[PDB]
Amino acid sequence: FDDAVEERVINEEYKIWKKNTPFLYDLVMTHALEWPSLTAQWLPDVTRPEGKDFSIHRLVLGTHTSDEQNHLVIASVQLPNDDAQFDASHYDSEKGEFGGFGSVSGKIEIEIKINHEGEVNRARYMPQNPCIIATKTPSSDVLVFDYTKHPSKPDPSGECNPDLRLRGHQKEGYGLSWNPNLSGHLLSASDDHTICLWDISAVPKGKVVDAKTIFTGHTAVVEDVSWHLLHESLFGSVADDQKLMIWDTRSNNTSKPSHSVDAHTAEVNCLSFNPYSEFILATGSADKTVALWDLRNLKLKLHSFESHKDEIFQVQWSPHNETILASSGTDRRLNVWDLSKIGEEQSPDAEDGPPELLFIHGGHTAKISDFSWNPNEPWVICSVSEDNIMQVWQMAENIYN
Repeated sequence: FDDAVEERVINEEYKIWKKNTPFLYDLVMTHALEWPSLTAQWLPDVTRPEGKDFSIHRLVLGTHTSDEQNHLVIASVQLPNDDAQFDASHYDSEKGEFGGFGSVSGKIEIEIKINHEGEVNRARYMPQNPCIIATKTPSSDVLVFDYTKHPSKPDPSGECNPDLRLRGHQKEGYGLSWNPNLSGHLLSASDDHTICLWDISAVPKGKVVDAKTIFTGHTAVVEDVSWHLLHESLFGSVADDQKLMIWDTRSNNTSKPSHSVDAHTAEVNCLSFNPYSEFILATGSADKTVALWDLRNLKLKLHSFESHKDEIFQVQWSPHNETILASSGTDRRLNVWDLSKIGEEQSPDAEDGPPELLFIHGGHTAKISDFSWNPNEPWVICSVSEDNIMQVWQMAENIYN
């Protein structure tokens, strides 16, 4: 009855959102996936076909089906060039400006499906070799696939043939981070209260690899883990114990972190290190806030970003803009924040949120599971929801510029 009453309100608000998209966006593409993806990550490569008004980008996706046909998925996405005529095809519209037919929108196509054992909790590519993808599986195993050592047609036998099997966990999780400074150093967060580290740099890629180190500082489900982008020894973890922990791999004590902070009034689901500001990171929580942190003084939260109406599961810094970050979760909203606007006055403009809230994306009518900033096209985001919708979108230049 409350899922029934919510559903009708959602539809009210979605109709109004579709109304306003030309005003709020420079790009909106919607694609219904065969199955919901729990995960999204842009691959770093773009190809710009010599003669065309679009470039080809790729996404790491996964499936979430309770049948036995789960796939790790690579999809292609055509996006307009910086040099290209702005028209109605940017809003999934083939209407000509002067009647008749205008232009086709960019295409979204499945390039590769690889048999996967259970749903794909999360999938991340290795920075030093984006052909290598790690996955979180319900089994508690982390799987590694080189997607170039597999057919693009999935094996009809239904067998999963991962290039490596990473042991060390007793339960599933979501958190997964590759060390961008030490090739093949992988962290994983688990419902078993532990963080596993593997070094696959030496191993020949179908054997089983045991965890090099297991970190036991948390007393509850570890939700997320992330390496520092500059300091090869430093990583953060967040957990259902409401703690942000900062770890140093040089320490011999794997039971106690370098720093432990009481970060939130509920579970901490996600963290992200600022790729331009080496002291700065953000955490997202079931307390419906994003917290801003300074590694130099973790006693004191710098800021609390408030506007979400439900649990936050993902937070990600803009790869292009040091003041820009985004968050998503169970309220079916993706908020874009500008920390440069903190403390500004506004024209009660002030009625509909704090000044550091740059943009609310209301495109999704189901819970958002994951999202990825396009690293090659500023302000493009891919977001995926539990209903199977994938959206590739870009707020209007006038909103940021």
